Amino acid sequence: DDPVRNKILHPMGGVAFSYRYDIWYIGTMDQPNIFKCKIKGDNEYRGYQWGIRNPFTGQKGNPYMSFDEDSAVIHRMATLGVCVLDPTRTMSLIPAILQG
Amino acid sequence: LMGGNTQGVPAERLQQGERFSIEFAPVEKELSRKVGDVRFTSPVSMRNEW
Amino acid sequence: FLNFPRQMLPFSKKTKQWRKDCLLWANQKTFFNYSLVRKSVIHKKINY
Amino acid sequence: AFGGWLNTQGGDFTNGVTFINEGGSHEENPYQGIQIGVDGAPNLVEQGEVVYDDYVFSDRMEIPDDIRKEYKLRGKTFAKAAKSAQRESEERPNDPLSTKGLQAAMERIATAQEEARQRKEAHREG
Amino acid sequence: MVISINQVRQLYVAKALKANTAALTTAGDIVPKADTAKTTLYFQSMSPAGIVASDKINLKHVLYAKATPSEALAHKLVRYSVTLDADVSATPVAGQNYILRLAFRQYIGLSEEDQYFKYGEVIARSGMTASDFYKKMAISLAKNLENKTESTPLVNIYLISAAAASTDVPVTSATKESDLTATDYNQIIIEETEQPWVLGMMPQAFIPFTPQFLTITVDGEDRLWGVATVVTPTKTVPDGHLIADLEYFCMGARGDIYRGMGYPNIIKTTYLVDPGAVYDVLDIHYFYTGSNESVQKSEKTITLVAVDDGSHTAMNALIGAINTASGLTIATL
Amino acid sequence: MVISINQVRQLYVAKALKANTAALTTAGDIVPKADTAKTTLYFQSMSPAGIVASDKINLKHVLYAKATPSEALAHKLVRYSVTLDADVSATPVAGQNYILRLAFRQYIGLSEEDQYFKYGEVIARSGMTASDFYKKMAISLAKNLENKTESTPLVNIYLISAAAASTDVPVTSATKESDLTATDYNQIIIEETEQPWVLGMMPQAFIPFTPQFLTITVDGEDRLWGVATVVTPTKTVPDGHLIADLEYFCMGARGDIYRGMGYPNIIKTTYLVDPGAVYDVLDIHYFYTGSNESVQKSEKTITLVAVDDGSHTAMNALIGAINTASGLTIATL
Amino acid sequence: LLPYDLAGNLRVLRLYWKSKRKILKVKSYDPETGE
Amino acid sequence: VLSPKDIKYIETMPDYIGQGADEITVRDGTYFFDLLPYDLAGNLRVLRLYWKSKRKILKVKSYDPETGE
Repeated sequence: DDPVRNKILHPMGGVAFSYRYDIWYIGTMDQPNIFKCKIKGDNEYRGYQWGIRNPFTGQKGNPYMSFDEDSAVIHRMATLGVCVLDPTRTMSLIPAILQG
Repeated sequence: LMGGNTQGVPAERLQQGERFSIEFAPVEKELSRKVGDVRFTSPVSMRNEW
Repeated sequence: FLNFPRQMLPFSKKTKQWRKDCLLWANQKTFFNYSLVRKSVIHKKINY
Repeated sequence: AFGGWLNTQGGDFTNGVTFINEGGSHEENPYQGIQIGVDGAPNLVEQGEVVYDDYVFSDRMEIPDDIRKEYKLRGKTFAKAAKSAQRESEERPNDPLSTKGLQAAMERIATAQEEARQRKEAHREG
Repeated sequence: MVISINQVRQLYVAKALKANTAALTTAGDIVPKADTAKTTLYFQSMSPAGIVASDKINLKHVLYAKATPSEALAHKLVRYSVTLDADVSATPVAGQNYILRLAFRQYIGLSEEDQYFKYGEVIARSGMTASDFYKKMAISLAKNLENKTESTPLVNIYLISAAAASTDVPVTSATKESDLTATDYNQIIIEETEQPWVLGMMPQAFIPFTPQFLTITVDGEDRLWGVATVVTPTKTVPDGHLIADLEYFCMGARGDIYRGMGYPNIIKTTYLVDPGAVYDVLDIHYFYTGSNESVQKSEKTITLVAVDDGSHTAMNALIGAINTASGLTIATL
Repeated sequence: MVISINQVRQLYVAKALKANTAALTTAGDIVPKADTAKTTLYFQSMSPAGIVASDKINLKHVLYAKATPSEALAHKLVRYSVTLDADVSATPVAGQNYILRLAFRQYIGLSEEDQYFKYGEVIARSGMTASDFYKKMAISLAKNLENKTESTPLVNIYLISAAAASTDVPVTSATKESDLTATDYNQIIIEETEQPWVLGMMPQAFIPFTPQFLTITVDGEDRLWGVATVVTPTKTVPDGHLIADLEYFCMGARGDIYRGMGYPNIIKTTYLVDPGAVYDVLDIHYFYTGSNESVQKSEKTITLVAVDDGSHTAMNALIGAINTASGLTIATL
Repeated sequence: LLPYDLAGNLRVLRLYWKSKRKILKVKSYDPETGE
Repeated sequence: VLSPKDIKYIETMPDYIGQGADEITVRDGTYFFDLLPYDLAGNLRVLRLYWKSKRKILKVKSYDPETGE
């Protein structure tokens, strides 16, 4: 029912994503059907390049400078996916006004 | 011009022979970049014999 | 949080959520150390 | 607790002078003093007086000028004159010369205070 | 208001063109200054307390220099044509409650999770024509929305007759049944309203909505009542309140960063933009490179704003003055 | 600028005059209304957020009603014409040190116990004439006073050529003696200048001054070298900074007394006085006396301001609309 | 990041840190001697 | 000997750093981007200065009471 992402309204009020029926789990499967694939070891690289000051870590004075400007940028990145082993074990029912 | 001058420097102050001297090198507070430099000097030698 | 939660506290303000905010920081911002007298983990793993 | 002590490097170093504070006067205290010792059993000290070698420098008295020009005191009180003779030795309590400089100066204010006590007793009984 | 910047943004108001620095007499004047060797461009602008210049634009380091008309910054207040859906019934069904729901979405807070719901209501009766219906529901939609005691202006609601079909007759909380004397009403127009605006503290932001209908039974079936189609907007708010807020932010880059914080003790900056006029925008966006192994770009932009009089003469004179002094291909709009 | 009130004083800006209550469309309009029996008078004015009325002036209970023009509220800047004292020597004697001391008196701080003394110094030569004295004197006074690196201007220095005899020769710190090519000078005119002005926070005040002289030894007698008389003033400060400060104070009687204090959490009142225009002021003093035992008066006044351009076309229309509505005898200036 | 293993194990993160605590140094004259 | 103002300086300091040897990221999962008081590990510059000052003292000649030495 989240109206920030769901923007198409249904004719009967509310967002159009409210009228969608999802049976995620049909029976038991002896293994996880839906799971969140995450890489072993890929912690997100917290990475700062900075100049003479670093406002995040709070470091005054830098021995190894990336560049010469009063800046500090954060770069973080994550490799991530999901996997549904048996999509036939999962029955959905979508309103057509979401246009597939 | 740096010191708030909105009328200009006279033409008498930009003549040949006028010595110029370094004071300092200001930057902003925010997103500063590099300015300024450092000057040095060399010694010369003298001579006597026996 | 920004850093490790403030340690210069009285003992009564070290509540259940102050200790959990400390431990949640170790979950997130403790993977990359410029260790001064140790080698890298990728260097040691190659040695084994 | 800073009273005549040098609490540095994890250790507690004294020069011998005991700055007996935090109590109050004799008449304001329940006990009437800090009761530093029972060795006379009520050995009672107040907030202003200082002790060196079990000798009490009183804060109630004053420094007459006849024993200011001789014995060479610096403060306005005998307690404040013992609080100024220990200013060198309170930061160097292990010094051999300063512990000689402190013991020599404390005997002077001992003889300065004892002369004030006998000249007062001659004034009241006379 | 607060805007996003590409590392800086500084605004100058082009109230006049004087062609040299010796003719700068009143506040807000502009000369685009450059030399014969077209390598530096800067703007000696007359502030209310002296002559001030800009950062010196290296003309080999410009990225885009685009001037926008005043018609391109006008928010079009959207409308909705609320009618009777003829598939259910061409006439109002004589026993049903005819209710229409307005679902507002920015309320008093920005997120689309802050909402507000207002209603209009008409009991439909026997012999009530569709023109007697829209005369009865535009009043009931005005008594809830065009009221005097609401906190903020929400919508403007009109009626459209079938004879004229172009002019809108306004319906408010004071309009009676006898004032709207016409027998050919065919739609109800629900239009957005400009919200109140305060300089620097309350930005120009609007409240959207969606007219949603309720179900009224016909032959046993609970059929949705009406249809609402987004007709093209005919009223726009001017550019007067965006540029008045734009001088308020970008004056803190060239000047004091705080504006009133502690009021015996402030530096009162005098502003030059009238908030009651429309204005054109010109953005020269550039950067600053060095000569090293550390060379690349500290990106900047300079906004110049000239007054718009209908055919953009005060802006095109600035573009025609920058094009000769600097030699850039800024498109005369 | 905090002014004194007998009791409360309300200021209303008359930027335009109409004749009907339904004619008020712009911010600043006013109408003088009354009965047909001449028993009350009140002004309906157009605030920028609605129509406001004034208090009901009982036309039996008016004390005075006088209208003040713009030239009565213009501060005449005083001038001091310094000449060489004729009985001492009309020409500068050779080898003496001619020093002039300008004695300021409200330099900062209202009391005259806060003073300030600026100096000018000339040592004369054997070939220095009287016209060559004032050239070297005013080049030294503007060297001490009107330096650009100071905080505020204090006085203005002017030379006078006797060939023109009415056109000032302005001497600043950037002028040399090469610019002053006239060989016929008869006096130095020292004239005070306009101090800065920030409305509500800094009132319009001025620093007075009187030049004093040091003694010189002409014939073994230590006589003072000059005489300073006050000529009639020719430059006047306009009325704009006095009426904007008069609306800023009296917009706390109608409106809010908390001006700007807790800066995001305030109400701001919009001021309809442009401080760059001269104004004419109309003051209607009256009172309220109640029925039986409340016979003590509440002596209150209502101020109206209208901008004039040379001939007072707007205030004489504002006076003319009141006397046909109220029955007063307000003088048409 | 990952609470489980593929041998069905649990990721147990032990953290140890040196917090700061407020203590008071009290100087007490004993009643018997004076030390 | 540390004052509580001086503990507040010790408390507000670097204690975390970030990845290290617009940043181009290389090496896939192990992404690699391509007299000062802290050590970029959370340490403090304890500079300790030892020096020999000068002290004015007195050599005093006195006489033993019991024997004239």
